Amino acid sequence: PFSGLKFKQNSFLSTVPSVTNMHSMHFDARETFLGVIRKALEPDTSTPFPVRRAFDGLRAEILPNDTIKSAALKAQCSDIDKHPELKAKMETLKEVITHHPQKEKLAEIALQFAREAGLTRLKGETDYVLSNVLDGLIGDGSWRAGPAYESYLNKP
Amino acid sequence: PFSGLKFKQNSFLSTVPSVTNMHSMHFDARETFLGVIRKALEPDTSTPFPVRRAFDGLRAEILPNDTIKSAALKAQCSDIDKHPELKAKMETLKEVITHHPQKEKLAEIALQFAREAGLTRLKGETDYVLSNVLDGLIGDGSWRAGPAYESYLNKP
Amino acid sequence: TALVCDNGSGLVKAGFAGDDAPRAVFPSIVGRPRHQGVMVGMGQKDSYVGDEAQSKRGILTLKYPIEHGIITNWDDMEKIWHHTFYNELRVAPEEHPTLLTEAPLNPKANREKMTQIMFETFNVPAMYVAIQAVLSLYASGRTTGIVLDSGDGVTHNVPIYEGYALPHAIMRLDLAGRDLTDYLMKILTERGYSFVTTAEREIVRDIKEKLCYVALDFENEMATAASSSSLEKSYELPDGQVITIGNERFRCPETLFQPSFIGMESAGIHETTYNSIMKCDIDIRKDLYANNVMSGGTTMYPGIADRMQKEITALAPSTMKIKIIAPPERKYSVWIGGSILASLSTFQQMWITKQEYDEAGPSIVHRKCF
Amino acid sequence: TALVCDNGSGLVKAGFAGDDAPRAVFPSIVGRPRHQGVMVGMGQKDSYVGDEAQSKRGILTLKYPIEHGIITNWDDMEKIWHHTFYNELRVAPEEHPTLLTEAPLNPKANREKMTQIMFETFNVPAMYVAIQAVLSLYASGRTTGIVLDSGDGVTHNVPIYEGYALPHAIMRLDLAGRDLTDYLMKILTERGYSFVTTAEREIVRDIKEKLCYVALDFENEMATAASSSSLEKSYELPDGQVITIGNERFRCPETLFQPSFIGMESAGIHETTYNSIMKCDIDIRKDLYANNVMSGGTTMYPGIADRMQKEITALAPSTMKIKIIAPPERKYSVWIGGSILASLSTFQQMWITKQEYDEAGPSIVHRKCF
Amino acid sequence: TALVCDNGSGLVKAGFAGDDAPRAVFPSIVGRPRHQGVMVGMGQKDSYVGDEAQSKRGILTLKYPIEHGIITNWDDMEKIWHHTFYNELRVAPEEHPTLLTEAPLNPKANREKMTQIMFETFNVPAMYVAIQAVLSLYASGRTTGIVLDSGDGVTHNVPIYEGYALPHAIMRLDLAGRDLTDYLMKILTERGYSFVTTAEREIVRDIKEKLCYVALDFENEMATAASSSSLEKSYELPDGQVITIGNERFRCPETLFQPSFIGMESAGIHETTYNSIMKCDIDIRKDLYANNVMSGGTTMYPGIADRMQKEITALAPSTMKIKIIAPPERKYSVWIGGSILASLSTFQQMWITKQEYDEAGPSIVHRKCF
Ligand SMILES: Nc1ncnc2c1ncn2[C@@H]1O[C@H](COP(=O)(O)OP(=O)(O)O)[C@@H](O)[C@H]1O
Ligand SMILES: Nc1ncnc2c1ncn2[C@@H]1O[C@H](COP(=O)(O)OP(=O)(O)O)[C@@H](O)[C@H]1O
Ligand SMILES: Nc1ncnc2c1ncn2[C@@H]1O[C@H](COP(=O)(O)OP(=O)(O)O)[C@@H](O)[C@H]1O
Ligand SMILES: [Mg+2]
Ligand SMILES: [Mg+2]
Ligand SMILES: [Mg+2]
Repeated sequence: PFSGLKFKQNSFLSTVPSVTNMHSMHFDARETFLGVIRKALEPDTSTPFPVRRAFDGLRAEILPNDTIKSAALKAQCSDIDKHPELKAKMETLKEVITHHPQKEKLAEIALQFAREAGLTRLKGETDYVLSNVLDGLIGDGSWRAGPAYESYLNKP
Repeated sequence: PFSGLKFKQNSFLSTVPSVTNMHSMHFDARETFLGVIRKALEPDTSTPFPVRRAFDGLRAEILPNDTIKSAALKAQCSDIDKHPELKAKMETLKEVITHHPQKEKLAEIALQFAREAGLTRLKGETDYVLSNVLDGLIGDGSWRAGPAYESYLNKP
Repeated sequence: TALVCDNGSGLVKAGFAGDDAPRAVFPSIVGRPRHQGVMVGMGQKDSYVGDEAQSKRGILTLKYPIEHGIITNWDDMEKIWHHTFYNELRVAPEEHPTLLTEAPLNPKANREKMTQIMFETFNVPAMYVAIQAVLSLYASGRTTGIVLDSGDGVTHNVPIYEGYALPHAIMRLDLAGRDLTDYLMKILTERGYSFVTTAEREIVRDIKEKLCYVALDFENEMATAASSSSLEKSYELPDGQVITIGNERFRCPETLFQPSFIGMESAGIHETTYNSIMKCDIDIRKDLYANNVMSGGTTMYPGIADRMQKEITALAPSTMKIKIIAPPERKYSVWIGGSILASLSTFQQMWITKQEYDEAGPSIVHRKCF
Repeated sequence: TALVCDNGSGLVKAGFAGDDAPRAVFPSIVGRPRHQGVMVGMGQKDSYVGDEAQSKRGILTLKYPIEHGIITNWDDMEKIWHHTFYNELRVAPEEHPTLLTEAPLNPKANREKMTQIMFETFNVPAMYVAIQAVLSLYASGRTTGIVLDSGDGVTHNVPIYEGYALPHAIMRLDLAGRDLTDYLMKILTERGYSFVTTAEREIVRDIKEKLCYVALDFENEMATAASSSSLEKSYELPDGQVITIGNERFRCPETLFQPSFIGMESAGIHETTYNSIMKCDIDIRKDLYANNVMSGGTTMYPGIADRMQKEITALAPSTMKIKIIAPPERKYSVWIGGSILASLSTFQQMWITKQEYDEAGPSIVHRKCF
Repeated sequence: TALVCDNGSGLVKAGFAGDDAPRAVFPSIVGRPRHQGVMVGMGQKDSYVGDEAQSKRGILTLKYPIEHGIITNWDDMEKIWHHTFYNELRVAPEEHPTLLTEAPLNPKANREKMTQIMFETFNVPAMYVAIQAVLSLYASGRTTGIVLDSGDGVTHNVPIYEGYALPHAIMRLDLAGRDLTDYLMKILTERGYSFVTTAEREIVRDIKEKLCYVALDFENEMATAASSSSLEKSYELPDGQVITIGNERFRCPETLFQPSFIGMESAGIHETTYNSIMKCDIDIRKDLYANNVMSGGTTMYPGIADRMQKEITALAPSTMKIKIIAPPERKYSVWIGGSILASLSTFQQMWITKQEYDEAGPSIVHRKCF
């Protein structure tokens, strides 16, 4: 679909919030994390314009930087079964993510979000868009039950 | 002595080293600075041939390219009292320098060399050739009193 | 009426065409909280823009969407434009043509994406991307002269004669106010003032704007600073601490004329201006020498105009008449020129229209804009 | 013979040029007695320095004259130097050239007063102040490479290509040991151990030096600690109590790569090293990506080299061959380089002599040393 | 044996007369360090020449002593020649006559000075200055034809018929490889690639040599590049970064046929060649049309010969047979011809001997050499 799509290396590092901020009372892990992925997926200008224009439309729909559109897409995904085109679009984006040249760093950032900001707090009941993005970064899907938290009470 | 002698303006700017390199622990301030003066004294092609050949011999002897010849001249000027011909040549060259159309800029370069590269660190004990060149650029000879320095410590 | 938005690397100058000064002048920064909050009902805003970010910078990580005149964070640049239109100008962008600016020799994708955002995200009826140096000449009112535009990100020279630009003579130098700010941070560590962290880069920018100046003769100034201590000046930080600054006052702006001290191989702004003139036709050089127009915040240092006059005079032949034009409003000259250009009747056919855009795509910007 | 390099924030390293290792290390500590004095014989001295101040730490108030590479108590620093020359090296300083060190981007008054004390209160025939990163390269034997030197007060990067440093690419973070130590004692409170200031800080430093390590994958390591007890390890306090430390023994050095753990806004040491590169010339980066030299005690954590190798392999083009050089004598690389440098016959001209100092005053050190 | 030194603007091709290829081919650059210090025994060598300067390119400021076929820095040129004789050829110049080349319509002081240096600085027994275009004809083996020599500094064509040159028909354009290199780095900024240093200019030169080609029809090629990505090629920079260029591949060489791209008013090389032929006698134009011989590196672009064939055929009358001769050894045609000329027995009387120089001085070159 997107042949020759290229990404700017390390373009997403500035978007990662401070670890201390991830513990904030009103931190929005989902939107902040999807902001990192949206920045990570910003095609490099080296990409041919036709591919750049096509992909930008895809990530605009699935990863909009506008809050009201992100909320609407989330609600529109509560019945993903009723939007076959949306399901296919997310699969196509999911395919792009899993091939990302820095998927390892993005997966590392995703796990940091999960442990610090509770990104995967809902586990299996995580939103369709967020769950599929995490699936691309972490193929096995273990993130659904992977946030092992240390306990200090009653330990040797 | 040299009537009609002309110089290509701004010809010497390319020869001035970067201030960063002037701080090199093995920077040769004298040879590098004399290279700037040699380049600045290169006769313009518009000068009549008899003057060019006459002057080129003067600066070639007093400002040679070769390090061996430059060092030999340096030693021979340590006892300049026994070399009147050099006294006349150095005096003749200094007269040309003080009338150089861009003496002001060459003075700024000389002060930069003293400020950064320690060109005049020997103060009054500077060798005859270098001292005469500086006297041509800086008529009063105040450079013999080395550059003023900040002395950060004990500041108010 | 049309909107004139001079994006700029450091400041956003926005307003309406026909006004003598921009309505809104705020930093081009977006701040994200660093710390944990931590009260209920506090810190629900994920980001702050412009003056609000500057006010709250103590608990924010400030980031400039534009670096070296190039937009590097388009999501943040969208935030800044949204702030400019809705919170600063309080206009509906769908009703007003928007005149934008950028430096010459920028990446083509920068202005291609500027057009796309304006027509799709903001749905402006029409827009136009002007070269900042050209606008400065509009503000000066001249038709001939070489403009030295130096803002926060880019310093570029554009020679113009009788309204004709010589693009092959355009010089661009990625050394501007922000680079001077970083250098001032570096040399301030020579004394005990170790900002040395991204938190206080704005405080030293304020120090630079308040105290730094260009020495007419660098060597004499260095000797005076070393000898007398009469050049020392004191600045009070927000903490109430007082820092004394001596020869760093004129060493920081000296980087403009000696791009060394920050490890740059390029020549100073004086030589870049002279080199630009010498690349032009020999017949227009005399008029360029007498019409050195200076614009941008980085040209606001006291004594820079005098220094530029001295330095160029030393490079140009003696018979030439060097004249530096430094208007008091040269900090807003680019926006003023945009306002003049946007309000010209002859300009109303130069706009890129919405109909033209969706017919041709973002590539239309290259055809209709210099 | 010449006495040789040290200005360490945490440790002194004194010795003779030409030797393969320092003859005396001892901590850079000056302790003052507290809450004692009743017995006539339970201590007559009013201050203890280095070794035998660690021994008496229980009844003393320890404090370092050097904080983040900068000496902040010259009365105590003179005591440490006096202890070094007379009680450790058993030499007379007035007959030995002495080579000292300093972190880059330090306040210049630091060097000025260092040379003033050496020539006036110690009457050394000659001295010299070197940059610790440069010496580390001498010890490694390279003339090319970027050296990441991190001791007890400062971590800094100095890229050198062919003996030529790129000063504009020097990076310095005031984040090293003594900040990991402070974080560790803070992080030990949640486990149930207090370790209040001074005497207990040294205990925490020892447990950091013995038990702490850098995890190759922090998130994976964090899960392992949570789900198992294999990473748990116990340490015996001086009074016989045993403390069990689990994930705290890799979170403490993790602050090197995530300085936001301790509230710092700067990037980690991996990004700072990569940022130091990409500020050098493009043709130099390939040789800097290799020859990534580690030095200083803070680089002695197990697995720090592999993590930095992994981290810098990311952020860099895949075709580049990242190579981290971490010799076993990292902790004394600076001293070894100083010994090599001070023993070179060609270096004997670079000494600043008493004759030059009294002619030029303390400022001479700036125009004679890097 | 005689030495043939083709000291072009960009490359020095040197060797012995009678050989089929030059023995030494290295860049005509002198590089001087621009960074600081800092290691004892690693900075004694000031200035690097040729391949050594190119290898240490990252820390040096490269400068060409020859610009537009004119030697501008004679001190550096002396270094280049000394490097050629003693370090590359390993010969004593006093034992070998030296044949060297220069472009036509050069300043006469250029020949006078190089004659002066060869006899007084190198004590060459004899020397000769030949025209590069004439030597190319020697290499091709013809005695008739209009040569088009385009190197790094200057492009010129010299029409020769039956061994007779028509000096009134010589053409000279200061538009050659270096001007193309500078244009390429200017239009590379359109894709966000910034090359500003002299070190990076060499990388842009390599990119040009590796990827640039001449489009048979420029407008069609521009349309193809705009409509598809088939013309894009990727290039790996020294530090591992990968850059991709599309229409810049053939836009840079297009400046040869459209000098207005870089602001020059001159005509393209195709039209200049036709103008040169049209200035020749009508009876010899037919022979010239069929013997256009290309030489120099700037004629090595793929498709240049076909483009010149097409362009001249559209200018010449339809009944003429336009033939472009572009031997694969184009890049060394000048040196090969010089080697042929220097080894001819009938040429041994055309040398300028040391005795001739003594009686007549440097002005002897104007009498003995074309
Ligand atoms: N009075 C002043 N003196 C010195 N520097 C100034 C002054 N005013 C502004 N500046 C500098 O100019 C820069 C902003 O200039 P500006 O023309 O707004 O650039 P831009 O158009 O890119 O925003 C800032 O980085 C600031 O440091
Ligand atoms: N094996 C180790 N593991 C972890 N940290 C160590 C180890 N050894 C020393 N350190 C740390 O390194 C610091 C000493 O480094 P050093 O190079 O001596 O600094 P300085 O040059 O300032 O004396 C101490 O603060 C200590 O905490
Ligand atoms: N294969 C190639 N393709 C395109 N340009 C080339 C090629 N080889 C060399 N050049 C260009 O030719 C110039 C060198 O040509 P040359 O004949 O050596 O000139 P000179 O005689 O002045 O050294 C260089 O500037 C280079 O950019
Ligand atoms: Mg501006
Ligand atoms: Mg250390
Ligand atoms: Mg040639």
